[PDB]
Amino acid sequence: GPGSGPFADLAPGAVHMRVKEGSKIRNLMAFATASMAQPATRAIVFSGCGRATTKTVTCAEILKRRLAGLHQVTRLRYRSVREVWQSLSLSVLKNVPGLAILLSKDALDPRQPGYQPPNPH
Amino acid sequence: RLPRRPNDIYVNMKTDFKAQLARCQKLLDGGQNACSEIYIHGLGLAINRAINIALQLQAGSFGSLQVAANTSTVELVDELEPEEPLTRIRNNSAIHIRVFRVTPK
Repeated sequence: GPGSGPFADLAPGAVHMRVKEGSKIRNLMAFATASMAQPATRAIVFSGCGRATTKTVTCAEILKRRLAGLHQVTRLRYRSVREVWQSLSLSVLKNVPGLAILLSKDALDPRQPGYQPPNPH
Repeated sequence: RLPRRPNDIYVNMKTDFKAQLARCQKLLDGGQNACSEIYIHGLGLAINRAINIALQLQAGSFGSLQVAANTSTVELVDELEPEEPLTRIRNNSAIHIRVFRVTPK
């Protein structure tokens, strides 16, 4: 509906987890680690914006500690937020910073923007 | 462990955005002593600000700046009571964004 996900160009078969303010890390990570424990899952994406941007990064960082050897790409972006105003109705849009992070078991092009190699155990 | 070049800026989330952008921009413009690149670091809740600074520098550059991000986890240490000693230890997510001059298109 909303198009293909982030990283459809690099890893279309990756599971995409949207991280929101309401999301619970230990629960979100439980699913992510279980997913990535399987051999059929080669990669995963975490994305979020605004009040969940920091949490999105934390989720990625936790998985890199639970599974060493993952290749990473981080992509920066903006996402819209609707504000209704009547102060000195009226729908007004503004951009909020965000990001999407790909983590994969398989090698990624190391020269592309946002690439980060696996950490040494 | 983290780098502390004149290139490396750990952005304060509390300051005015417009002025902060203008300081970063001045680093890239010079007076000369222009930086061909800077590194913008955001810790914890300052991650969105680092991103916003980088993307706005990119947008106002007429195709002459590009940005690229990496992430890490940073350990912050501080004392609560002197020495036996009681030390607070916090792990924070962080973003590290290279902002660099390129040849447009």
